[PDB]
Amino acid sequence: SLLEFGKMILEETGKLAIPSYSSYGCYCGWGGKGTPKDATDRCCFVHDCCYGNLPDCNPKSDRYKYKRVNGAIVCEKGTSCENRICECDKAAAICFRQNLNTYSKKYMLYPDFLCKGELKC
Ligand SMILES: O=C(O)Cc1ccccc1Nc1c(Cl)cccc1Cl
Repeated sequence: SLLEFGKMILEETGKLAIPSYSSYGCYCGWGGKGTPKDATDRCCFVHDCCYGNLPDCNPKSDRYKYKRVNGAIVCEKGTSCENRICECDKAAAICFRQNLNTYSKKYMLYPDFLCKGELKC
């Protein structure tokens, strides 16, 4: 659930989901359209796509359980949705951590009209 994802984000990046990644680029936080502005934005695009593979699940609200083995993220067994949701978020966190070096504040609160074009998952 959104509640777990943000905590995962924070642990991973030292940054707070809101407002650091809640309105970043064209896909972080609301997704929809356009060309991902950068690596961080790309993580969100993939992440939206990931959630997209689970039409019959509820990513924002279904809670899952996970643990850290030394500093690794390990999703604990739950319902199938729960397991695939977790794998989706885990990927996004690692991705964020992997591009923190190019995170740019000029993409915070990015305006909608500056996101043109569809991109397929
Ligand atoms: O992919 C992301 O960076 C995050 C993301 C994607 C889809 C929907 C919500 C969020 N984030 C989000 C979070 Cl992480 C907390 C509170 C409110 C919102 Cl809208």
